[PDB]
Amino acid sequence: DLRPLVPLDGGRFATSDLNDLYRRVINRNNRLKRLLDLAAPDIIVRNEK
Amino acid sequence: NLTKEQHEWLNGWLELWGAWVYSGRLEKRMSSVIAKFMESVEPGRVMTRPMCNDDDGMLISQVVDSVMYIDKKAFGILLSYYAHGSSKHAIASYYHRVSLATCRREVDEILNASLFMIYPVLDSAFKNRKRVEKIKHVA
RNA sequence: GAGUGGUGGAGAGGUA
Repeated sequence: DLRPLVPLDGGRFATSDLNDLYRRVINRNNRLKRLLDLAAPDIIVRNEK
Repeated sequence: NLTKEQHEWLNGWLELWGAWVYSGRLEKRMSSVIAKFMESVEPGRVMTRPMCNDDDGMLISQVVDSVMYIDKKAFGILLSYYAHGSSKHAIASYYHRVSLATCRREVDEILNASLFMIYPVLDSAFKNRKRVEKIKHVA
């Protein structure tokens, strides 16, 4: 509730910046998780790191 | 006692009046954004009760202020019954805790007495009002 | 258990 989500008047949802930043870091953390349990090549896993 | 169609008429009228005067307090349930949009998309058991256009509410508040100045306890129990939604079992226990069956008996007979006092003055206050007519055009 | 959304953010212009 400190990075809140109230939409616009026409139903379109306008967020804060922090939800986008957290979405980016969580998605890339999930992809790094998939590549670590996949045991990817070291160049690929260091690029995702 | 009183006839039952007059009884349900006063039940509906003071229910609407208590629903009107319950939408004015400050310590009230303020919703978030997400609960508001969940309520606007798919409601559950969150429905409300009808109120007035506040002039009818004004005149009935004026008649209960005029006649119910001499009794504090009946005014308090009709407020706490009509605004919050507490049962007579609940307000009987709430008044006995600070017997209980005779307490339930005295709160229902003071409710019956206050309704018997408020009904005919309410009928006269209803019939002696001019309905404001709709808007007209002169040429 | 009883109505309801801009602040958020940008850009432009104005007042003292």
